[PDB]
Amino acid sequence: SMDRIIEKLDHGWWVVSHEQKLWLPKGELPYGEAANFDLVGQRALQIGEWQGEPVWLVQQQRRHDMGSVRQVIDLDVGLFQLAGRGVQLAEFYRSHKYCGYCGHEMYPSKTEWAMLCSHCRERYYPQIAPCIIVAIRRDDSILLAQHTRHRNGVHTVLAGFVEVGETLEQAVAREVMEESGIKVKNLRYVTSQPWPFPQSLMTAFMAEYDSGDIVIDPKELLEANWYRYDDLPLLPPPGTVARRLIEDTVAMCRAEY
Amino acid sequence: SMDRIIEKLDHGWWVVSHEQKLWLPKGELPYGEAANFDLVGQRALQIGEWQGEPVWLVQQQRRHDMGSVRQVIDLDVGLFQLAGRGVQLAEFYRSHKYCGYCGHEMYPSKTEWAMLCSHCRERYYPQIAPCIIVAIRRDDSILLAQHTRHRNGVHTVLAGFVEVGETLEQAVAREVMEESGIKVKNLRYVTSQPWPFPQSLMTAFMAEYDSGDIVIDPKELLEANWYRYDDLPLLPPPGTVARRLIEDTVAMCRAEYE
Ligand SMILES: NC(=O)c1ccc[n+]([C@@H]2O[C@H](COP(=O)([O-])OP(=O)(O)OC[C@H]3O[C@@H](n4cnc5c(N)ncnc54)[C@H](O)[C@@H]3O)[C@@H](O)[C@H]2O)c1
Ligand SMILES: NC(=O)c1ccc[n+]([C@@H]2O[C@H](COP(=O)([O-])OP(=O)(O)OC[C@H]3O[C@@H](n4cnc5c(N)ncnc54)[C@H](O)[C@@H]3O)[C@@H](O)[C@H]2O)c1
Ligand SMILES: [Zn+2]
Ligand SMILES: [Zn+2]
Repeated sequence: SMDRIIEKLDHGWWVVSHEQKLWLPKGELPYGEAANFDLVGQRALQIGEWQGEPVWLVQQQRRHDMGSVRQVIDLDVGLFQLAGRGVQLAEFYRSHKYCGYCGHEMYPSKTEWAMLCSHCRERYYPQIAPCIIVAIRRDDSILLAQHTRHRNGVHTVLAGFVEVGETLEQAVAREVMEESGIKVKNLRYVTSQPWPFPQSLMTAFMAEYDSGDIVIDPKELLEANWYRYDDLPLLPPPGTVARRLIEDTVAMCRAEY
Repeated sequence: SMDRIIEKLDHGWWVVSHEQKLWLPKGELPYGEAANFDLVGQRALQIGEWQGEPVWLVQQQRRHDMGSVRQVIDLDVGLFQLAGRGVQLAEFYRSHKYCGYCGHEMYPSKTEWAMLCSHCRERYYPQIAPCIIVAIRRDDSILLAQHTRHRNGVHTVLAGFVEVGETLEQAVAREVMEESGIKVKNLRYVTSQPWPFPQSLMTAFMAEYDSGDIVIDPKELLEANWYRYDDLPLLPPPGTVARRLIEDTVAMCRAEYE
């Protein structure tokens, strides 16, 4: 945990963020010495380190080239995760200018990433929202769906935020039943992924069909169907955990059929 | 979401919460009819259903018997999870009376559990803190530690909050490395469990010893060692994630060594 003024001798990867945006001059995550980005004398937070290079967060906005961290998703996974960290932390501090409990103004910790209240005894820590995402397998088929919320002509797997007081398993069961009306069996954890859009922690699952006919919630899904492994529609981009689930499923179907 | 004024014959379980506590008359969860608990004409929120009977949340404090939700942990998993949800929800609403962005007074969503601002478009959802917990295996042995944080003579597994921007995997490797100074491999997710103290979600993991020696920070642990599976010390009570992890680990050892 390092929170200080930037000197000429400071260098590395610079996450310059404001309101869920980051500064991408030339579509690049800023790299190099501080003076080369006019950051000398600017307050900054070291949010990590990638291959010897410190990753910094600067809470300011520029005039041009502000955009989504999704633009730099083709970088090393660890570096992308660190940039996402920058964006999330800036949005956290911005989200806690005032105390939710008593309405007084808050101030940063110096121990950790946290916002402490001057008046009352309350704290906040950056919010990570756990999410489930599951690829459901049926024999030689996988269930894929088009999403109502944002339309893209891409078919993908099922996802949803975990609720308070429920386990990941219950969250998969609940989300799947709510969206498609079917029941699954043989839940299988695969991996997890930080998804700063805005603040989700993905937990990825494989599952098999159990029973029920596909009955969709139109507020969430435009349509959903069983697609055989060999003849697939349009998939989410590689680099996302969704495509990865889809393709573990597919590779498995091929290998087994 | 459902949110109503309580009438004479409303019935079921009553999570009466305020400040990380719930009303536990004579040390049990209030069950029965509204009139029996003076809850008539009060705003309640249906937070779930258990065996047909609704589980309600009332945001008030009684003068006596306000305790920890862990006092009902040994009632079943579902009911305890719902009490946890009630307490956590109460804390959430209390934590978002004012908006952290602008400072104005927020309003509750009618469709979901959320706090909304009419001044700026921002909003908040209940905060769940992802937390890894890991049973580290080394052949027939499993790593057990004693915490300084609470000193009761119970040897349990390692755990730690997941950081912003890190995977569960990275979190396990990290916490293990900081607390014990050993490296792990072959992580296997076991299960998850909500843990309302105040508001975390445990992800239980098993790991195999890769390399390193036990070097601890005393700020976290009083001691830490390798215990063979059939010769265990005192463990956490049955009903916690920790004991499940340890028992499953021992079962695994049982499966590979006898
Ligand atoms: N491959 C991937 O990494 C991948 C794939 C798919 C979805 N995601 C992410 O998983 C999340 C889930 O997406 P979605 O399908 O539900 O659509 P979504 O992003 O629109 O969110 C769904 C709804 O749930 C609610 N919600 C938001 N935050 C919440 C919270 N913290 N707790 C409870 N409810 C909340 C909101 O009403 C939101 O409308 C999104 O961030 C999406 O960005 C990642
Ligand atoms: N059997 C079980 O289920 C079991 C077992 C062991 C520990 N736990 C729980 O796991 C949780 C965390 O593990 P712990 O023992 O290290 O907790 P801890 O509170 O003892 O230590 C974590 C530290 O990080 C801080 N912190 C609090 N919330 C945070 C957040 N959302 N993000 C980042 N930092 C935060 C805390 O102030 C604390 O100082 C605890 O709630 C604990 O009760 C459960
Ligand atoms: Zn306050
Ligand atoms: Zn506001």
